[PDB]
Amino acid sequence: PGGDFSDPVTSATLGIVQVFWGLDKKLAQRKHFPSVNWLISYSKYMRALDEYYDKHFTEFVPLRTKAKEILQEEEDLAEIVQLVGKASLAETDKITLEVAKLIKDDFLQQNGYTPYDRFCPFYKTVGMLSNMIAFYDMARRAVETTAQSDNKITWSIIREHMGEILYKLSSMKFKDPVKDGEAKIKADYAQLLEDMQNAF
Amino acid sequence: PGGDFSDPVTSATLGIVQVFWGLDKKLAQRKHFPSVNWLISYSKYMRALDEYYDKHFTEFVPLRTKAKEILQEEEDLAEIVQLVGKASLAETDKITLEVAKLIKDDFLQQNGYTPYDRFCPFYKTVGMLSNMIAFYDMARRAVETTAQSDNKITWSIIREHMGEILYKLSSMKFKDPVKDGEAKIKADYAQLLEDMQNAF
Amino acid sequence: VCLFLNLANDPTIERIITPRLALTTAEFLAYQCEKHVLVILTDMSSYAEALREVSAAREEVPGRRGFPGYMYTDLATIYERAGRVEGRNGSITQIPILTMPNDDITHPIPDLTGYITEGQIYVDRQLHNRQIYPPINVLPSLSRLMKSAIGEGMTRKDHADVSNQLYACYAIGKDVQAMKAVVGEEALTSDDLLYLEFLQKFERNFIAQGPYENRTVYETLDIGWQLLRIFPKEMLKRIPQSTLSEFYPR
Amino acid sequence: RIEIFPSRMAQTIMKARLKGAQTGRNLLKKKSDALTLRFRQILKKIIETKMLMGEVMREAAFSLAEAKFTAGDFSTTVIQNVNKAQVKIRAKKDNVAGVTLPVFEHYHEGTDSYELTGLARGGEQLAKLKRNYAKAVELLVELASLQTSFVTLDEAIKITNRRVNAIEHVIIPRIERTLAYIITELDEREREEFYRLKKIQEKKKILKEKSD
Amino acid sequence: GKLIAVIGDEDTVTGFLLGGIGELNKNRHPNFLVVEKDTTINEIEDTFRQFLNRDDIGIILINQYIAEMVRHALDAHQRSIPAVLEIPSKEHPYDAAKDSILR
Repeated sequence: PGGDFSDPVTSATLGIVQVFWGLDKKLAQRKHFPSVNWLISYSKYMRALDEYYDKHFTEFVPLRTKAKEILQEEEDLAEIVQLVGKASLAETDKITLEVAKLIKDDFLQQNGYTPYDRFCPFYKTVGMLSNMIAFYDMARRAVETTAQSDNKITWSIIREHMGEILYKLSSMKFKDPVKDGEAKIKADYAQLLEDMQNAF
Repeated sequence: PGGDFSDPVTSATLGIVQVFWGLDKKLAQRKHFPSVNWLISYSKYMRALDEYYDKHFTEFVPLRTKAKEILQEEEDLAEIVQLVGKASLAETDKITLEVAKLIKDDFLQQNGYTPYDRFCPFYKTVGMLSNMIAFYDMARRAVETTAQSDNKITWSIIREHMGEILYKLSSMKFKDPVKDGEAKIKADYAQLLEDMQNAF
Repeated sequence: VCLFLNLANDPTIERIITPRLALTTAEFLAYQCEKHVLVILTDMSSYAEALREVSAAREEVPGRRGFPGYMYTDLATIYERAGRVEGRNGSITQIPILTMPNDDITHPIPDLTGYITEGQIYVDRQLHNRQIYPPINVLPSLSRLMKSAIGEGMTRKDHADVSNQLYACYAIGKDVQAMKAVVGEEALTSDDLLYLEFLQKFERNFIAQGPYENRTVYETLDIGWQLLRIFPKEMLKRIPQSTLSEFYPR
Repeated sequence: RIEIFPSRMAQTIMKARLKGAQTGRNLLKKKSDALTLRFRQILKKIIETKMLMGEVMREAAFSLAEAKFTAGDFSTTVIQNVNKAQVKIRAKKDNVAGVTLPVFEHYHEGTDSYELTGLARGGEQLAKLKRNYAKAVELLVELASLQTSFVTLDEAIKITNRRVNAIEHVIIPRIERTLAYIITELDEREREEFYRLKKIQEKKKILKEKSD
Repeated sequence: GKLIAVIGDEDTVTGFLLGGIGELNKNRHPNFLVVEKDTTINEIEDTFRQFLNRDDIGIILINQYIAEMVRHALDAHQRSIPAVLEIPSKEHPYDAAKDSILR
């Protein structure tokens, strides 16, 4: 009642269940569906599933571990933005606040009534995740290696150079897997992995 | 740990008892022993003790009157430093923040597992307070009379000068009264009051 | 003085009949023997802890915050035995002293008292740790019928203006004392340096009294002018010039 | 947006955290007003000394016109013979409300590189051209002492007027609707205790109706 | 900083070098630049970068007639030091500075 998770039905349920997909109301005041709040939700089936993951999709376990650090450190710094301001951010933090906006709009958002997002198979889930994490890793390599010495990359030219690559990354939710082959789609991703390596 | 004055055991006790030695949690987490805070504690036995204090230690009642103002004018200025800082603080305001720092560190702090501060007799209590308020009385006089006199002491003159005296005031709690005579301790504290009047 | 003790080791039913005994005799001295009576009911928070005790002896369900539901009627049956009557020269005024727990005004003991009584007087911990006796801060304190009590035929005709001017100069002198720490003692003007010298003399000569100094209502106002004389006039804007000319020059 | 659990001691903790932020505005409203008061009188000292240098530089440029009338053209001897400076500046610090302002104070380490310039033609129109431009440098450094404190003041006003509006709009409206949640949740713990005690007093009455 | 720099004019800088503000250390640069009628705007922009990024340049004087040519350049400078002052010249006194726009 009232969206209060300190409820004797909810608090008695969370002492029993192992997974908890806590939906949020403010993620429905903007049309963000599915509205699972990624900060309070958890799943205790991680030690049981890594043996399955190290047998089928071996790259996935550090992918979701790095994606859980980007989504959490955005919340630590969006509290600074609403109080201090965007102008006092470092270059390792402005890259985090915009790859997370790429995560919440491309990866996490999924419109179930569209034919491309009514069902997302798990090769497409890891496929568009191994691209957006490595792009965050590559844009971190354009900051820490070029730390202070030369005229360095201050992230404003990554937006300008990769203006179609940022459209190549934000439109992978469109790569329809019903009528698009798995091998087709998989190839379409690794090609976008090749375009970022050439552009960086 | 909780229910400070809204607790039916504590809200019923304080209508009956005369002395309340409130142990604070912020002092106990920073390892200030004993953890009695001086703002919510009280004692209603001071009017009954003033006939005792006017026969045995007749100098004490003007001392603990002033010693509670210094501990209270510090907490008035404590919320100023936490907001704007120590930048534009006056010379009369900065002169309490070392004496009130000296009271909480040397007078109030006491280690009972130590062979000299397991019991402090009351001449040692009056003796080290009659010097730490006298240093406050001399230095306050040494500021307001030299004010508008073209060589106003900005109190950093005092801090480097009285470095031995501030070491003598900090080392008052060490004057072991088990193995140190009472009359020696009364002689050691009397020399600081003459060393203070000499160096001032 | 008619003194009624009731100790804490006395029966808790006798705490209920203690303000009923004290106000029965104060209705015999006032408007039956025609003398002006002051009733001082100290610890009115220990009365309603005895009212809560006998309310659980009669097997009643405790109301808001444990106190019974009829506590507004029960408190007002011992407050409203006050005031003057038409045909008799007696009068009876009450000062019911109570201790609000945790410095809370939303507690039912000082909230159901402020609904029926006519203005409050705060003893506060801020001035008490500062060693000021009595520690009565006059900024949240108020007497709702002080405009009737003072006057020309009652005390003297400058009481209405020296009370408004001492209160207005106290709010400014407390406001500029917050400017002394974040701006500096130098950068404040010559006006704000006069309010700070008023503040150290108001809380030491006017409020700070000592427990055996019996000041009359005339000795109070004469101290009230010695603290207003350190300002020049035309800063004393709440006092009219019809009363500023008689009492300022001395 | 609420923070913690209603427990009747969280109500007096959050009333103190509200008390810290209620006096955090009124302590920082006047700090942003003391900075604004100096900002509005430095700007008066700027514009008054932009019309004061409008006539000092008129006299000094006319004194150069008097010196070229007497002593030829010295606009190639003066420009070439620069080796060391005579009028330098040192940066002093001054503060209003705890915010330091960089200000400039000039000084003369005097050895004249143009001690002999002219000396057979001119020399009296010079060294009164030198006075009319050293007087302009003494003025223009006092104008530059008001330029470097001006632009560093509204840099420290925007970081204060944002911190005031971060308290009045984000921190205090989060506490005053946290405290509104403690009172509505502590009223429901009283009715649940009211329903459990009235349930027992209805059961104790029935057992006392059997034993009659 | 510790120096005063002037861009000025041909008649403006020779009045201020007589004031005693010019210093010549040929290792780095001279602290002034006489602008004639045949200097491009690209030369004024280069020496303006030299006076901003130097350590001892504390005050920069420039004529307002010259400052409109590099008006896009000094608005990018929004720091506290060095102070860019706009001074009058022959038949070009004063209209509006960048500092009074900041209001």
